[PDB]
Order: sequence, then C-alpha cells, then structure tokens
Amino acid sequence: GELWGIHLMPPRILVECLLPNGMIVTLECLREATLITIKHELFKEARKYPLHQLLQDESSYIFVSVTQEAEREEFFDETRRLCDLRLFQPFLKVIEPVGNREEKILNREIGFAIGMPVCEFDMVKDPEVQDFRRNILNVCKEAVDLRDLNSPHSRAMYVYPPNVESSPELPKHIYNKLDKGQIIVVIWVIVSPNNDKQKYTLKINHDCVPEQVIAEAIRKGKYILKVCGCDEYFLEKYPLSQYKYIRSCIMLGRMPNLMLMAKESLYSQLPGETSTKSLWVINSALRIKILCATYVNVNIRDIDKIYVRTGIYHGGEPLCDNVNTQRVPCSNPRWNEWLNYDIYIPDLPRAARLCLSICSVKGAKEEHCPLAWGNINLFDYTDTLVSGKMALNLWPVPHGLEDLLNPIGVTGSNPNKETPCLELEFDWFSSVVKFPDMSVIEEHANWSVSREAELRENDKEQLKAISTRDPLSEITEQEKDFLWSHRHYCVTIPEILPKLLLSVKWNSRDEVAQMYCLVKDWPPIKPEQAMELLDCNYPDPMVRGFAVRCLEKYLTDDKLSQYLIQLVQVLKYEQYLDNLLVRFLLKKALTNQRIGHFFFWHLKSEMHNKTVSQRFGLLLESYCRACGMYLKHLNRQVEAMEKLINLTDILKQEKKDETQKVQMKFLVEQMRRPDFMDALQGFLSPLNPAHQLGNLRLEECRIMSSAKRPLWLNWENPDIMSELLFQNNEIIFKNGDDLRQDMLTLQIIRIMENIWQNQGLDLRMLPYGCLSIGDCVGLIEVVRNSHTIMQIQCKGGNSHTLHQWLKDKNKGEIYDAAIDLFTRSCAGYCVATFILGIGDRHNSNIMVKDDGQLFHIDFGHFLDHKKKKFGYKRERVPFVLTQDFLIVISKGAQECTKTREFERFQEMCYKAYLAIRQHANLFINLFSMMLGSGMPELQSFDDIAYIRKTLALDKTEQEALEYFMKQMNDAHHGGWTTKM
Amino acid sequence: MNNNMSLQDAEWYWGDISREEVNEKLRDTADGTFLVRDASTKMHGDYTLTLRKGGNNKLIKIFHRDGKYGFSDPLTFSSVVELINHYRNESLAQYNPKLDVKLLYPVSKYQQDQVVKEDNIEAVGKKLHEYNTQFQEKSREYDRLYEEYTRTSQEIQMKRTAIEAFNETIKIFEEQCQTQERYSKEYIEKFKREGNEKEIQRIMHNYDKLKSRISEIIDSRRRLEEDLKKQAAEYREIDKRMNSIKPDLIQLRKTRDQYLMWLTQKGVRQKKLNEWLG
Ligand SMILES: Oc1cc(NCc2ccccc2)cc(-c2nc(N3CCOCC3)c3occc3n2)c1
Repeated sequence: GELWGIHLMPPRILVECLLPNGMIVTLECLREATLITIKHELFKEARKYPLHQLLQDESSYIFVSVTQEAEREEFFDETRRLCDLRLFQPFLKVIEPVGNREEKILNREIGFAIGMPVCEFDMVKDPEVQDFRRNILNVCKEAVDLRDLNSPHSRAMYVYPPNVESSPELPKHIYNKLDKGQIIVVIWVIVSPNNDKQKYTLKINHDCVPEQVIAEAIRKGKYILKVCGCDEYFLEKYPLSQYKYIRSCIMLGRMPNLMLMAKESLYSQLPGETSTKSLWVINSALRIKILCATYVNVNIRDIDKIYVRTGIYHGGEPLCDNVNTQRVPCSNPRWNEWLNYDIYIPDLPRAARLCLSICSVKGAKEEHCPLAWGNINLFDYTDTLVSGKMALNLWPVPHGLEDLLNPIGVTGSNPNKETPCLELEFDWFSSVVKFPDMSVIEEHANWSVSREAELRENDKEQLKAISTRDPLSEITEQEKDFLWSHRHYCVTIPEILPKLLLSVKWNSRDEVAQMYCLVKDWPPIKPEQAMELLDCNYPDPMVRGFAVRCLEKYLTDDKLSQYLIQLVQVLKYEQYLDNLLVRFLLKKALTNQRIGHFFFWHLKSEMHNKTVSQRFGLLLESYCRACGMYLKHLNRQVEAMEKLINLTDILKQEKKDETQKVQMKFLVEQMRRPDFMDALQGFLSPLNPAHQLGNLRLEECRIMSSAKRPLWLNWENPDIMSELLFQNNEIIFKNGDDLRQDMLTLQIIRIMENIWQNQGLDLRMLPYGCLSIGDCVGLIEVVRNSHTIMQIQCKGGNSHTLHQWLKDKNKGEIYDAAIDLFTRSCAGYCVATFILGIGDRHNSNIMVKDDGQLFHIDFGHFLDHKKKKFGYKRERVPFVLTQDFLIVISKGAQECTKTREFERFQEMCYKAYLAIRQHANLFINLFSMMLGSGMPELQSFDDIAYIRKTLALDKTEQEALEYFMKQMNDAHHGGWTTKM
Repeated sequence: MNNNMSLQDAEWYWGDISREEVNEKLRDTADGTFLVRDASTKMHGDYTLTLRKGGNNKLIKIFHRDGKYGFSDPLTFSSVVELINHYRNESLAQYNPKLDVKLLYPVSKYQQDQVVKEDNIEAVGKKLHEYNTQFQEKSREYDRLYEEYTRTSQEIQMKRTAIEAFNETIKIFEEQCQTQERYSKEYIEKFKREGNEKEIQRIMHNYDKLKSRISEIIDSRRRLEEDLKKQAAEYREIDKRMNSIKPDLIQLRKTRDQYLMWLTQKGVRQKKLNEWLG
C-alpha cells in the first residue's frame, strides 16, 4: 500500500505540515500533486498561522517524513508526487537540508532497489557484516577499473555485451541449412529526420566479423551493427554465427535484420592483549553444554516430552554420532548437561558445524518431530573456534521436512527474537583458539605419510568405472579404501576428485591434511564438473576455492548466464558472508550488465526470506553501489512491479466479491492515472533487459481467469525498427503463485535443448521466459500465435481435428516441414517431461504454434511431488501421445502406431533420452545446488533421486533404453509399438 | 539351522530395491542396523550390505567367484547367510579396523507382518484406502494451517515495522514540541509585557492542536501493540496446532507405506493399488 492501512489514498487528502518555527499547519492538497506544488501551497497558507515572520523562503527548506520502512527519508527530488512517496502516515516536516547530499540520494536509491534501508546495515553489530561491507568494495573498485581500462569501448561492452554462444563451431544440421556456408542478411540504414527506410541485402560467410559485415554494406570501422527491435549490439569481434540472434535466425529460417549505426552515437549515450593457541595443541574431546530453551509452541496435553537433538556435521555428513539431551517436560525446558561427542578437537575439520533442534516425542512406540532448528559454524569467519556462552534463536521448520535435524539449512541466529531461544555453552581454553595455517598443515601431511608403512591395468580401469558413477550414486567402502590408496594416482584422471573427496575421513586431520596438499596442485576441470563441488556436500574452503578458480578460468559468460540461478542459490551453503564465489559472481555482475541484471533479480526475489535477507541484502548493496548507471533503470523496473503488486492486492483482497468486468474498470481507471502511466511506461523488461517496454496498449490489457488475479499486460516496442522483429511485447504478471519451479523447469528445458543441438538432434524446444521477482511474484513471456489443444478441438459430450487445423495453417509444399517440426517437438517434450516428472499433460497445458511447433506450459509441481500422498513407486509418464497426436505424426494413417513416421519418431525419443542420460551429472548437480532454495520439491537428496530412476543410472545404457520403452508402452496401453 | 536357510527367506534380504529405499529404512537408526539388497546392474558385484556406523550408512559390497562370497579377494564365505551371520556374532573390525561394529539390528522384511497381521488381500486393500484417506485429510488440515502460519508470520512482520514507524513519527512530533517550546519562550514574553492576548490565544490554540495530534498518534500505536499481541498469540496457537498434527502425519504415512509395502510384496496389479489410493 501507498499509505499504511490504505492501498491508494483518494484525491482529497489532508496532510499535517510541521514548520521549523514550531507551528502545525493542516493542509488541503490533491493526490496527484508534487512536493514543489505542496510547498507553494504550504508557505502561502502559513501566513495566516502565527510566527510566519520567522519563516524563510520556500527554496531554503526541504520536506522530511517517515516511510513504510520506518526510515526518516528526506525528499530532495521535489518532482515526486504524494502517492509515490511511500509515507507511513500523511505528514511532512520542513527543515533546512544538512550533510552530504550526494550520498543521501544514492543511499535512498540503493535502499529502494534492495527493498530495505541502508541505515539498517549501519546499525548491525556483528563484525563479519561490517568487514564484508568494507572488504567487498575492493572487488567493486577492481570491477569498475576493468570496464574503464580500454575506455570508451570497454564501457560499451559492459552496458551492451555481446550475447553469444560458448563456441564458434556449428553443428551439421545448422551448417547444412546455409547456402554453401553463407547466410543472406539485411542491413538497414536510417536516412534523415524524415526517417523513411531503405535496406541493403547482403550475402556473406557465416563466420564474418561485425567489422567485415560493415565493409560489405558500404559497397552497396567507424560504425557498429545493432539488432533491429532489441537493444543488442555486436561490439566484440566474434564470428557472426556465434551471436544468438543470428544463430536463431538460421534455425528458424528467417532473414536476419540488422541496423547500421554510428560508433560515436552509442558511445555518447553512456557517460587487553590476546593469548592465541593452535587447534592441534588442544588435547581434549569436544563437549557442548545445552543450558535451557526459553519457550516452544507445544500443546502441553498432546506431547509427552521434549529434548534437544544435536550433531557435529561436515556438510550433510555427520562427523560422529548424534548426541541427545535428557527428556524433560514441555512446561520447563531446562537441561544443563555436557553432551560428550566421540571426536578429538584437532580432528574437527575447517567447515565443521553444530546442527541442533528442539524435538517433540509422542508397546514402546513414539513419533519424533522437529519443533525448531538452528546451525552454528564451529569456526567463525576469522578461523576462530567458538567458545563460551551464546544464545541461538531457532528457525521455523520448513514445509515437509520430516528430518529431526536440518544440516542443509543456513547457519546463524534468527533475527526474529520473539522466537524459541536455545542457550548453550562451549568450552573456554584461552582467549582465542585458531585453525592452523596451510604451511602448518603441509608439515603434518608430510609427517603423516612418513609414518605410514605402480598403477596396474586392472586398477586403472576401476578408476574409470568409479568416475562414471553419478554424484548421488554412493561409493562403497572398498571403493573408498581403493580411491584413498591410489589418491596420488588420481591426479591423472582429475574428474574423479568428487569421489576422492567423499573417500576422505573428514574426522581425521591426518587424512584431511594430505587431501589439502593434493587439492593445492590438482589439475583444473570443466566448469560443469566443478559446479558439483559447490553443493552442500562439499563445504571445505579449499575444495570450494578450487571449484571457483575452475569457473574463473573456463566458465564463459554464456554458461554463467545459463547456470546463474544455481550459482546464486549456492551462496546459501557458504559458511561465511565473505568468500571466493560471491567475489567471483559480483565481479562478473559488475563487468557484464546482462549477468548483473538477473544477478540483481535472483537476489531481489528472496529478500522477503529472512534466512538470507542479510547476505543477499549486503550483496545487493555492493552491486547497486558499483553498477553505476543501471541502478536508475532497475528502480524504474522495481517501481513498475511494486505498482502492479498494489493493484493485484486490491483485486485479491478488496474486490474479491466483484465481477471481472467491474475489476477491469477499476484496473483501467487506476492504470490511466498519470503516476501509473509514468511508472508502467518507458522501462526495460525484467524478462529481458534488451527488450524496451514503451507505452501500454491499455485497451488490450486484461485480467485473467485465475482466482489469484494475474494481469495479461501489453506494451508497445518503442524501437524505431520494431516492425521487423516485433511491434508489441506481451507479459503475464502473477501475484499469487510460486513460479520458481516453472523458472527452473524452463531453464532445464533450455539446457536439454542445447545438449541435443550440439549432439546433432534437431529437437526444437520452446523454453519461454519465466522470472520469479518476489514472494510468489513473477513474470511469464507470451508466445505469439500460440494455441492450446482445446482451441483447435472443441469439448463436448473428433480425433482428426488437430491434423486438419495444421494442414490448413501450413498448406501447400511447406506441409512436410510443419509435420517434421511437430514430430521433433513432441519427441523432445515427451522425453523431457518423463525425465523431470512434471504435472500431467492435458489439452489446456499443451500448446501448438501455426508453423507446427508443439510446446508445454504450466509445469507447476515436478519430480512427481505427488508421490507423497500416493504410495506408488512407479515413474509415471506425463505427456501421453493420444490418437489425436499420433495421426499428425503418421499423416492421416488409421494404423498410426505401425508406420515409418512413428518408427522414425521413436528413434528420436531414444537418441534424445540417451543424450540426457549421458549428461546426467550436469542435471543432478544443478538440482543439488537448489536444495537450500526453500522449494517444496527440492528439500532433500531423496527428492532429486527421481531423475536417477527415470534416467536409470544404476543400470546399463541398453537396460536404461529398455526401461524407457516399457514406460511408454504401459502408458500407451500397447500403442507404443514394442521392439519385438 | 541358520546357515542352511535360503537367501530369499532371510529377514535382512530385501532383493531388488533402490538405494533410496535403504536410506529411508536406515535414517535415524542405531549403530549396527543393516539390510542386504541386490547390487546395481551397472556396477560389479552381486549384493550390497548397507550398515549403520557413526550415524552414517556404510555400503559394503559382496562379490562372488566359484561358489564363494566375500568383501575382497580371497573370497572365503560359503553363502551370503554365512557371511552375514558371522558378522552378526563377530565384529567387522576383522575386515576393517575403521568400522568396529557388529551387524546387531536386522531391518526385517517381516516387520510389516507385525504391523499388518491380517492375511486377506482385499481386507488389506480396504484398510490402505482407509489409512490413505485419514492421511489425505490430515495433510489438507496441515496445509491449511501452514497457509495461516505464513500469512500470520508476514502480517506480524508488517505490524512490527509499523511500530517502529509509529515511534519515529512520535519522535518527530515530540521534536516539534521542543521546537515550539524554545522559540515561543521569548516571543510570548514580548506579547505578555505588551497587551496581546489575541496572539497568545491563537499560538496556544496551535500548541493544543499539536499535543492533541500526539495523543491520537500514541493511541494508534497503543492500539496496534494490542493487535500485535493478538496476532502473535495466533502465530503461537497455529504453531501448536501444527506440532500436534506433525507426529500424526508421520505415523499415518509410515503405516500407509508399510501397508503399501505389504501389497508391493505379493505383487498386486497397479490398477488395484491406484483404485484404493486414488
Ligand atoms: O509457466 C506458467 C505457469 C503457469 N501457472 C499458473 C498461472 C500463472 C499465471 C496465470 C494463470 C495461471 C501458467 C502459465 C500460462 N502460460 C500461458 N502462456 C505463456 C506462453 O505463451 C502463451 C501464453 C498461458 O496462456 C493462457 C494461460 C496460460 N498460463 C505458464
């Protein structure tokens, strides 16, 4: 709401103006008006009130008031209007402005972008937070020096980076569609103020450089090529086919349209003394006293007893047996007992954590349940072992978590203090107890192997057999002993590192020290493999440090943007606020505005979530401080989305008992107002920052049928060459539902597609844009000319209706290409949905384009989330090809299951299925990185195991292929012709 | 007697089941809890012994060559039952000093026979339908409480911020009184030594209007603090309701799973299982 307790204030509204003489002037003013208007009306009316003699000129003063977030915000920008101020209550205090005005503007702009005031960070007393704020500025100042190094071209590379593929090489089917390795491209040029269009159609090699494309146009340097429609520029000297726009035009078979523009035109647009002791000197077992918990929300009658479950963890792995406290009544939670753990203090590894929870319990049978949970890092960010007494405010248990502890969850106290507060006490030996340096660890590693006591062919083939196991395929104790025994020989096959790391005794400084020395000179590996070592089962700083340096060397900005969702979520598993990964991501975010756009939005989307508000808020501050000119563009997006939140909240809450046309009148009325017209027009699409959103086609904007009230919005493309690419941009805003599952599902579909295209299979998927931007707030891209199956064939109490529509839309000799595209589309989506286990496909879920491209929408739940509330172990098939679909593939044959087209269709599904099976590690790693996200469908490794069962990773390639055939046959009731 | 028993009839042998099914059965179990399953058809070996030690699942593979089973060469044991029953009595320290633990607590596949003693297939099928309906009812009850729990948590957080915003608003209006008090001291003194009660009347009227507005704003903050205590009690009440339903959901699910396990055993048609569940 725009004023606490109200959504929108009406035109007439009173405001209490507090003058600096001491008087209080109640004032009439209109809702639309600005501060300079209100200040004119104030000091005019102030003459009538006493002590107007003492008052100075209107220009001398500035308005001040309290905002929604309890900040004393000063209103320097007097063009802002009353409703956009976000006041707590309608009052304004005039005073003389003081302090650094340059900084106060920027702190407000950063505070508006983040979603909380900067002054809240200033009043944090944790030294790790203030260390981060000062230290992270080193990365920020390093980043801005990179983009200012080769100015002004490197500055243009930041704002308009080359949106390219990872490799210049093309597949066979992509290359073979070209005319002997050449593409016909149209370069447009603007003529005059009259601005009438003329074009120059060229024909040149696919791997030309943007400089060489300009040289050919001047026949028919000093210039740059821009994509018509978008704000996307080919500044870098890549091959022309490597750009995504040109590569997409080759697949789609459309004429690429570029605009010639001056290089000078674009460039002008942008600007007491301590007693320290080593850990390995402490000769003692670990013990942690649990004193008492303040309270817990338990019904005294129903629960029998309560206790404090506890355990020492290295990631997910417990380093020793879990220790419980004695069982005590619910009314008085009090323990005061030293819990003894079977582990030597020196053997505690660097990333060791205390995980604990208060647990309720109910012929000697009982159900144990978590009430609240919390985790603590045993060593703080400065390598200091925790000591003495401390309080821990416990977190609420997430939805569906039946485990008694929560090792994967974030460490640290709950900021909400009105909360169950477990008090505990660690040992105290000296003032400080430090974890040793790497030099001391090297000495113990050499010392350990000294006291201990040819790579054969049978042994060499076992290392390849073990390395081919997927991440969640558990290695055996023989394989652990084998991997450890040949740990020095494992360097020759560096992809085995994750298997070797799990074979280490992490509760043993001997074996950890020897592993540290191997990791120090370990050969680097491909980024997609290194992303495995960033999940919750690899918490050691050295192992993570190695993983980040592999990304620094080999991760392209294409793949960084591709995998950005998982890399942001992985920051939740990090023990400390300052780390190598956050520095790596932040630097890339500040040297590439495409990355920095989504980097902002992925962090911004979870600022409601109090488990990461401080980490993500601090990280956003670093970005918004250093990103420069784009902060202005992001606040326009933020203000636009916040106004769309306000209207949908009114429709959901206030206008719930109203007809849909009455809601449209209200929506159109409020959107017509000037404050909404300014905010919701002339800003970049959050789904794609290259897409400029102009004026609203307000007559064509609509509310959708759902009870949560989504808005089908429609913007003009203000680009002067919009007619070539697209004239309007349609986006679906949604306020009620969680779209993180669709966002992830659509990310995976894009990755699945990219795997198939690189491996020869031309299976065109349609991963439409879907970005979550808040607590169940997100945007969805609208595909043009997309029709559901229900639209082609009307419901009522014929099978061939689908094939008849497709033949009409693609009549003539083009028919065959449309059936091919349809058949290829169905193949990928049949395989994709079976692997991922998405919701059941019906005619409203499935959609088809005019050219014949089939695709899915509304994924929702996935990995078969309804295998809870449904005990079956069978892996269901979501997209079942009914008689309607098989006729389109088989081209009007009645025996559609026994055709050459259906056999050819089956071969694509098998080749597609094995392609994803062979890249199973990637997808398993990607899902493992999302386990801390808070999505109900990805809470534990047991949830990720669904894709192992569908891909059949505990079976042979031929057995897995045989498994796939059986599941299709059972779903199709024999229609899916067996190989026999 | 024991060593002459077949591998099929053994309580701890579970056959073709996934590593996930083993993890569920060994989760939050004591040391020496174990069961044997069929190995992965991708990897070498016949069976996989999965036992508990230090709160971790230790997978030990059982190989075979020429009528002899074991963990590594040389393969000494006659059968899998002889291998297991040996390490039921003797420690695994013999094999590897790391895991000093016996195979103490077998996860029996005749454990469900205790929980579901009734023999008839249609009777167990009907009780699975009944237990599943009680689970679906309690689950929708829990989901509805969790909707309230999150909405109540958010509305408390909205109110909590508004208390600080009220307090900053009161501070500013109290600073306005400090501004009025100090500047009006000298000016009212000029208008009292001179006869100007007309000016005092409309200055003291303005001071009353300020203090009246402070009383109303302090009331609105006072009323909100009662609404915070009201809504904070609803949060604690909803949390209590959820913590009574939580243990019921586990007991209903575990019972439903063991009833579904008993019909997964003695393989029933998937059509019949889906009819009872729905
Ligand atoms: O990724 C998703 C998720 C959901 N979930 C529920 C939802 C969300 C918004 C509005 C209504 C239901 C819905 C859609 C979704 N997408 C649509 N598309 C997107 C692609 O281009 C064509 C239009 C829909 O056209 C008519 C209905 C509808 N629903 C897509």
